[PDB]
Amino acid sequence: DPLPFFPPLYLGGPEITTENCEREPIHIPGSIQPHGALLTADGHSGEVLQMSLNAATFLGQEPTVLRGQTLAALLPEQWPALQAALPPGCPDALQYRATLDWPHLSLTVHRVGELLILEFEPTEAHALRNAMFALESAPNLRALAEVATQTVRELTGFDRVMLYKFAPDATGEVIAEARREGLHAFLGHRFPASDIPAQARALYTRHLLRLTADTRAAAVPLDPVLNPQTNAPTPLGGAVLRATSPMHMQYLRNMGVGSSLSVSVVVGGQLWGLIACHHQTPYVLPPDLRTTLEYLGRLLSLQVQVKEAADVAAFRQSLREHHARVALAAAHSLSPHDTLSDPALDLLGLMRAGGLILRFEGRWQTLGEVPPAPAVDALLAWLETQPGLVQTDALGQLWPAGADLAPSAAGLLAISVWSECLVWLRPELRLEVAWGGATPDLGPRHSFDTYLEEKRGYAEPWHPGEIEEAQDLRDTLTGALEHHH
Amino acid sequence: DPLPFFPPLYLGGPEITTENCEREPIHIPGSIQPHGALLTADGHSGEVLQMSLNAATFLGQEPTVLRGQTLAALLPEQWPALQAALPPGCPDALQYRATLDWPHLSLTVHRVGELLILEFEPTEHALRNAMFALESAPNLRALAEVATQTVRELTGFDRVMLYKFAPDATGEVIAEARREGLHAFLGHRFPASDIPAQARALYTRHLLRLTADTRAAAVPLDPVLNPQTNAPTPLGGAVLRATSPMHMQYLRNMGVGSSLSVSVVVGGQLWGLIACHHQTPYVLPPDLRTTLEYLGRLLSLQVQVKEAADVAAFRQSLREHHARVALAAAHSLSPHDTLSDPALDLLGLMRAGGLILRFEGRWQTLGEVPPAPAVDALLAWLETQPGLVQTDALGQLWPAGADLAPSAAGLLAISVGEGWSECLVWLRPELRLEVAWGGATPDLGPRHSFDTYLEEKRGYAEPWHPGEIEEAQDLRDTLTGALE
Ligand SMILES: *C/C=C1/C(=C/c2[nH]c(/C=C3[NH+]=C(/C=C4\NC(=O)C(C=C)=C4C)C(C)=C\3CCC(=O)O)c(CCC(=O)O)c2C)NC(=O)[C@H]1C
Ligand SMILES: *C/C=C1/C(=C/c2[nH]c(/C=C3[NH+]=C(/C=C4\NC(=O)C(C=C)=C4C)C(C)=C\3CCC(=O)O)c(CCC(=O)O)c2C)NC(=O)[C@H]1C
Repeated sequence: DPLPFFPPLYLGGPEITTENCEREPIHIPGSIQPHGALLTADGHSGEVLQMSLNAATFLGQEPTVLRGQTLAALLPEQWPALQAALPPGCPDALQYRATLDWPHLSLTVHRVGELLILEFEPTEAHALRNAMFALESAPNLRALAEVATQTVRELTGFDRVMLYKFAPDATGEVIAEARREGLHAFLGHRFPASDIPAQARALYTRHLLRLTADTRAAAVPLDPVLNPQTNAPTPLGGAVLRATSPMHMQYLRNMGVGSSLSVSVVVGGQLWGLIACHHQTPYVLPPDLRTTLEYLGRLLSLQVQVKEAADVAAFRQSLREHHARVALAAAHSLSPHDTLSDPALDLLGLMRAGGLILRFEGRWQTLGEVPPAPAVDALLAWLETQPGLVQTDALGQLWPAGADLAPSAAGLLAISVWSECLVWLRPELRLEVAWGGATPDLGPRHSFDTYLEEKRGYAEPWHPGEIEEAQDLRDTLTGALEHHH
Repeated sequence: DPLPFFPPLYLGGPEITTENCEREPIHIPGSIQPHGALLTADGHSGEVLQMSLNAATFLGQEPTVLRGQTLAALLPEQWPALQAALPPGCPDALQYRATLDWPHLSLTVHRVGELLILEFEPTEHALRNAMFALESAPNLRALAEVATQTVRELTGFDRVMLYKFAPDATGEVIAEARREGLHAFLGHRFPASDIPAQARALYTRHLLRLTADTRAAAVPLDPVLNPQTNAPTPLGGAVLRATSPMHMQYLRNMGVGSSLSVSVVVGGQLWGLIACHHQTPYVLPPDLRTTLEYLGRLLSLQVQVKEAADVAAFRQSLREHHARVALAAAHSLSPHDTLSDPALDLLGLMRAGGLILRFEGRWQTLGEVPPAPAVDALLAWLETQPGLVQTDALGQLWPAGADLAPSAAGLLAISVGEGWSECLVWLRPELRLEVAWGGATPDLGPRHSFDTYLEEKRGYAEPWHPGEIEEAQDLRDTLTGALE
């Protein structure tokens, strides 16, 4: 549920700063980048309605001349096959493409609702093949990543290439970095969510590619801006040539980036990460090379979807011997305290939690480094109010009085069998983030160097297998409840 | 857990028929197809050990001459970059490739354990626009027929089919792009045996294999046994591998000169094949083969999105009925008199013809159900069954269940109380399903008949949709919570 957008600047809407850029209508700029021209057309008749101001440059004849022509006349040879590709009411993620001649031009076309949007830019006319196999036999998330980043750099010759992966909190972390020997190294830096805003993420989920060929160049509006059909903003998301919002363009200039590009790494209908890549000088990429990345980006999604899902399963098997023992031993004895209390079962080693607490039929029993008694009892009280299995790396944030006595009471992992329940406390960790410029709030920042922060109150993150293995026990444990009741 | 294989024919092993072809060592033929030559080499030194007999044809100099050369000498220009691609102890699913010159030759190389295996054969906006039609393909079928059509348009095959497997290792051709004139397999289930145990396992790892000429004979090696081990050579990763003669007759018996297929694999499991045949002999350029290999792995990533989504859209169609039955069940003490009410539409949730309810001794029924003394015996068996029981044919999971088929055919059972004191069940009536085999399903050798065989199996019932199976378990979580 991302925020709904304001009207644009060219329709009496407000102007942009840090506060309101969350709700910016990026998809309707009414303008494009100069490196290529752009025409719209009527869905049914094929009449050309809107043209770019620079439509006389690539085509070779003025906007006033062609503002009213029909595609049957202008593109007589393409128009027959073109319509067969783009049927009425289809998605906008469908792109037909062919090469053209003029006294060459690569042509990208798509359809949104009832309006056809054409794209025009030049074309010059075993890399990915061998690469694709190194992706297959890449033994883990990281190996994949660095092999993947390296591949894009070798193929496109960028000055920088990074594999940005997002987080649960919309932030990210550059996990892999192929770059020029000389440039600053972002590798291993978390950037805040705000750097890629709410709607941008949602637009990159549907459309898998966008770029900026020249950061300093100015935009080129349309003729007219409003779609004569609707008399309203034009949906330009599916177009490569879309005008990148000025906010981000300064963000790019403030790093020192002439040409930028990125590709969507999407898995399970959700924007998982980006392949970020920057150049120094202005750089217009041939359509062939852009398509080669678009294969590699969707390809790279299918590997993550296999490399993540597998790398947890291999960890899952490492903690199923301890699960096997605790399955049988728990189902035997009447005493629920005096079975799980025993260090033979290694009830701490299953989670690697610094402390634990056990509650069964009134008695509260503890083991490991745990807070004092009057503290614990108040911690029991809150867990009774909490609905639903509770898990957090910072208890202080989910409970204000929990930030107290941090040495022991920092992290947490709770499960219910709240009369008879389990819990695993975790000690405080002095984690040290690596932001690329700080995380508090003027405009877009000029500092992008290695900022640290030493946030206290947070603890070691629970691994996907450590979260799930606990729930597997919850199924088999509650089944042994009836032997008492 | 597939069957372990016999030794080959060229090492004193037994010969092949229908009975024993399940345990055939297809991966070690010790021979290849003539359309391209094949050389092995030492992993460390790069010395050439084994050569094909026809290695003098493409290369241009005899086997006796080069049987003992080193790759530093033979391929001086490739050898440096080649080793960097294939590090020691890597997987065999890694293929380096470059183009060559001779007084042209595409070169495919891979590494298994400690032996390098080279492959040699000639070389002379389609996939781009296609790839997008895959994205906006609205469903499993639309995807399929668009996908099959694409391969046919791209390769110009006489036939192209999207074979999808089943839980029972059978399949069903669900899409078919073909020449106007050829017999239509579209919609035909073939039995599991047609693609055997190990073959499926070998197509999981290696995503492509072919046959460029069905009638042509194989070309052995020189020597057959790997001088390193003195043992069979692993040729699975090679495109040029000799297709086992059994299948080659199976292909001839349909009337297929050139065949090819690509693995559609999802979640580490062989989901389906893109089957494609030609009439005349057909050696495909390596470029075109690679284009399919993109499209096949690509097509895997779309199924993994199109299946997983198309169930979620169905799941939402039966969560209003779930929402009502969540609240109404948690209210009343009477478990019978709440779920008995036709207001809750407890039949409409599953669309089951009949149901039965058991709670605290009382057995209550609704819908077309079998007579009382029958039901009571059906209760007895469910108490013996461990674990949630589901089957489209109860007769197969319970011999006395095949009786009284009109009502007692299909089944879907769930437990609330541990054991079977308080539990649910949904019976389903018998369905006269009509299969479309491409030649019959009983057991000489490989069959000559591939026409449209039907069977009218009685005892089976409508299959439970993935959402209908899961929605019932979602209720089981929320229902048992109202037991206390
Ligand atoms: C308050 C407004 C802000 C501005 C908004 C903004 N930014 C984008 C597009 C991107 N921002 C990105 C952030 C990064 N750039 C990097 O180089 C790295 C890491 C090395 C990060 C984390 C990225 C990657 C993009 C995508 C575009 C691209 O890669 O070239 C938009 C949407 C632009 C559009 O296409 O419509 C907006 C509105 N940026 C801010 O940080 C805040 C202050
Ligand atoms: C007793 C042994 C038998 C033999 C088993 C067998 N099958 C294969 C490989 C394949 N079999 C296939 C069967 C089909 N081809 C189709 O076109 C359709 C449906 C339209 C089916 C069900 C297919 C597709 C393959 C993959 C190769 C291909 O044809 O593209 C092998 C292994 C051969 C090899 O790769 O070396 C073996 C041993 N087939 C039988 O039917 C039984 C008699």
